[PDB]
Amino acid sequence: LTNIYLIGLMGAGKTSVGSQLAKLTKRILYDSDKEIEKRTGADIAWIFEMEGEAGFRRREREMIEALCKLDNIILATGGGVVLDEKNRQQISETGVVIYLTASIDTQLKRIGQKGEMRRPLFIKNNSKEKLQQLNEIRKPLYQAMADLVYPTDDLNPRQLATQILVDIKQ
Amino acid sequence: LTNIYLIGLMGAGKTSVGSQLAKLTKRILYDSDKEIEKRTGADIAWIFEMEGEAGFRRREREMIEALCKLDNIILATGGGVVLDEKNRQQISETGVVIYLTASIDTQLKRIGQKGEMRRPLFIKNNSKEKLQQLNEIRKPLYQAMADLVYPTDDLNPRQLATQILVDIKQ
Repeated sequence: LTNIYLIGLMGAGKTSVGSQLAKLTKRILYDSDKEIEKRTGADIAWIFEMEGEAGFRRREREMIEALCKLDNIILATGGGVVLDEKNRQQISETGVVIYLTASIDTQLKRIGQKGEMRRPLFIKNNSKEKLQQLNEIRKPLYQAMADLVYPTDDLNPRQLATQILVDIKQ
Repeated sequence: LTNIYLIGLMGAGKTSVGSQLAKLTKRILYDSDKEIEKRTGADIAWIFEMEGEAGFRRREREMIEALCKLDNIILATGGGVVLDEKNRQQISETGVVIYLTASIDTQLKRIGQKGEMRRPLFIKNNSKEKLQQLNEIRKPLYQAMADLVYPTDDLNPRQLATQILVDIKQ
């Protein structure tokens, strides 16, 4: 155990809540996406282009295997990680599982906001529908693995993260 | 000196090329955005919401100051970092400056591709125009600071990163 796993779709607040927890605890925060890019030595866009989604899922499972071995870490889990039974196995076995929820509107804010640009980017309605369809069919699975569940709309990082830390223990 | 600074707009390949360089050199790759979120203990979306762009630029400059002190690192620099004279000062003084270029089409690929989703997200034409306007007015500034310049379309990470390492020295 000892690991904290944060799960949910893109824009669920994994990075946000994940950053606050790592502050309050001096633990190292990992992001499975960034870890994959690091080991690959290329960005996610290169992976999908040269190897397709399948190529990414492969690399994703290798990294999850490796990360789950580490102890006392915190992990912002790529939304697609729980699609694989093996990943769900290692995760449920090696740490607590927190499912973070957010409205479609909260999602689009986080996803769209870039540092170099004042207003967030907006996605096409086509893409938005795709996202809401994902929300639809991945939610139940997330709920399954969820030891604990929290909304992250109107988020007060510090408040929620300490609250989360209390709900851990037990 | 000793630092490698990667600059450009979102989707310029900073993370990609940055990951390949860190592999080939066993150096630590930093991303000013992630560093900011880490110290803040919240995501960029929270910063812009509770403090606006101004609040972000403040935090951005503190982190750039701190990172520039570090030695022999690699840094994927947030697109907005070079807007501040002080940042441009510390950067040009403490390392090499690589400007990475990419077509609008290459940009939209990298920006839109999420790990958990097969096809990339597409942004609205409104947002795309905003991006091309940024490209327009930030390019010259990037070119100014650029010690070295590379395109990243049809990127062969390994090939370009070694090529970059050769062009360093001198």
